[PDB]
Amino acid sequence: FLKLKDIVGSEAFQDYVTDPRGLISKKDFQKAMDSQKQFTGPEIQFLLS
Amino acid sequence: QWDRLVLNTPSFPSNYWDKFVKRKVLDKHGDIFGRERIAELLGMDLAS
Repeated sequence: FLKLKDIVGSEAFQDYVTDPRGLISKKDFQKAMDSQKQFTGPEIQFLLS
Repeated sequence: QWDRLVLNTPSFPSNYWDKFVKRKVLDKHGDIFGRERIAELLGMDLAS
């Protein structure tokens, strides 16, 4: 929960972010986490939850 | 600012002997900032 703050601050994940409101979809979030590679699959599922 | 000109040139490491500089940079910073972005910055083509 510190690395997630860092990642949301990061611009690479904001590239996956597309909605003008700034809210991202579940699939886009999953893809952005996978691209960053900081989190493994189970972790990604947890932060999605 | 001037060095920005040489990043994507094919022969950037002409005098310095380390010929794997671009590959090392790509492997080091590809994940966080994007392999495609790094390759575009350094003028290298992974498909090629």
